[PDB]
Amino acid sequence: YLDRKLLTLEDKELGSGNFGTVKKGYYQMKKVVKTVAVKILKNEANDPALKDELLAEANVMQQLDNPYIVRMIGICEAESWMLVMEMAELGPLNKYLQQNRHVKDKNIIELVHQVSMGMKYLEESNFVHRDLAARNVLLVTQHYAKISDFGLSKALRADENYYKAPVKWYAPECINYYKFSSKSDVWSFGVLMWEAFSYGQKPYRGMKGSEVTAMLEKGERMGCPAGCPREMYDLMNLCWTYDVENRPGFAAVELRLRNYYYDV
Amino acid sequence: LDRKLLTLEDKELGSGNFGTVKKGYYQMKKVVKTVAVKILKNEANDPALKDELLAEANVMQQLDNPYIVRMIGICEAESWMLVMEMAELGPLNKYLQQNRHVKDKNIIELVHQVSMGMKYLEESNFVHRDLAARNVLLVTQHYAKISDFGLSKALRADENYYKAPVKWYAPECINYYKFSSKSDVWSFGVLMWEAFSYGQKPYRGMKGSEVTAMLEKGERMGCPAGCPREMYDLMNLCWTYDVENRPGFAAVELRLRNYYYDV
Ligand SMILES: Cc1nn(-c2ccnc(Nc3ccc4c(c3)c(C(=O)C3CC3)cn4C)n2)cc1CN1C[C@H](O)CO1
Ligand SMILES: Cc1nn(-c2ccnc(Nc3ccc4c(c3)c(C(=O)C3CC3)cn4C)n2)cc1CN1C[C@H](O)CO1
Repeated sequence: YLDRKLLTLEDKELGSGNFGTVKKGYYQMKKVVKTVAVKILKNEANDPALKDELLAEANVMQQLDNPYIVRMIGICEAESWMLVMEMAELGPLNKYLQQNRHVKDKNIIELVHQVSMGMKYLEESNFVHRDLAARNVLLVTQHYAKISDFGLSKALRADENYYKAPVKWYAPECINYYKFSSKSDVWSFGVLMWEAFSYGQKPYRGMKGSEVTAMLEKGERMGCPAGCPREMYDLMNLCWTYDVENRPGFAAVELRLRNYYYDV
Repeated sequence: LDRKLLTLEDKELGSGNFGTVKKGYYQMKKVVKTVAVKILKNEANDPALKDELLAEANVMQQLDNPYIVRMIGICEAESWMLVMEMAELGPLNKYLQQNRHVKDKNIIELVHQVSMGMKYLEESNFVHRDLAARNVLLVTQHYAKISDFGLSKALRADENYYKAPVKWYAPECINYYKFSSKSDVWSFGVLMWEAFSYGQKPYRGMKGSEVTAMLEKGERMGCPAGCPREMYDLMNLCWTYDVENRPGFAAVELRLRNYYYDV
């Protein structure tokens, strides 16, 4: 638990969500101060669902150590509950690409490849993310991506490869059977890839959840983004494999991205 | 079709005498559509395989029914390819082999859908000539479709049979090379037997000549374990020796609909 006295928050929020606010801050550490991004729960965290989510979020991040995952500094209880993370200065991947249409496809391949390495680590750690979307990828630089937002994440039971409980990111077995696996994160990764090469457009634009579900059950898939490398669109369709057992894991996905970046 | 708009997955879904079946993705008007692609072996050097694929496609282009696999098109590239709408779960026999939990009511539903596809083919005056469980494809566990029209024939206006897989063939096919919708009904009975046997092969361990003599003696395959009695009775009606006395698919479809409604 962090000392609210060692934390300075900037008044102007970086943004907001259903949960409350994200603020920039500075946290005094040993000798230097470190720039932090602070997730702050709305209305003094009166909502127990928000309090539960933040505590589970922190519990998961405390266990993870990987260069492509956002590091948690700690949690602070004062005026509201706050989650203190190492600042990734450029912010969410989708908003950044929306405002930077000049980013090259080779650049995008690099960033989604780093996501796949973060997710390979999570997969080998037997955690499922369950909210893998472009909005939950944070940019340290234009060439350094990190995964954040573990509010929905779960550590898997040692005897099963799925957890049994954002529909546009969810695989069929999540919608049909409430079963979340690393393979279901791979499906979401495909949508995240589609968002990245669409410079941050929303997937399945203008469709209701039930309409997305029927489209996928018919065997249809989102089309290829303008200017998207063909091999990357082929990889998205492999991520959108209907059958869980046939869909690739993150080991295979990471290797495919590594090989294709080498080719570019 | 434009080979540039088709992506094929390396790992085949399976193979046969003709070559391979691969999963693919075809760019449509706006979305991409998941396809199953029949690919001829050895750059389609075999003329019999090339002729079978073009006949297959000529038949499929004419058919429009929810219980028949839809053809997207043909692609002439590294080999000749037949591009179809993907039926995700694959052939009926292999599925039931790996899913013994499937319930009899469920199997009744699946063979009834085949009988509706075949009633459409019958009223269309096409003979399938290869109606077996392996040629039924599952879209879901509750939605079956007929495929594999490589042997199918459009009937002449003046006759109800074509004159040219023995274990699926009616006596008049073996004895007289005569193929009618009634001979498809005989095959459907074998297909029903396969389905309620969870994908076991019919006449296990017998040569074709031995199958033929068995049927000419009036013997038939026995009832599969746990098969509903009315369904085994319907199989025996499908195996009516006399082609004129054997039911058509109108009557067969009706029997299956009325028996399904009884549960
Ligand atoms: C759990 C979490 N960690 N985390 C984070 C971690 C490390 N560094 C940064 N840096 C940073 C820099 C500039 C930023 C933003 C963030 C930002 C927002 O976050 C807006 C969306 C609320 C808007 N701008 C301009 N952020 C943000 C969240 C929560 N969010 C993420 C999802 O998009 C929705 O809830
Ligand atoms: C003409 C034709 N159409 N067609 C088709 C059409 C639409 N959708 C699908 N989906 C699908 C999904 C999973 C599948 C398979 C197929 C599969 C095979 O086909 C194996 C048998 C070769 C193995 N797996 C796992 N297939 C398949 C064939 C040819 N075959 C069928 C007969 O069994 C013998 O030749």
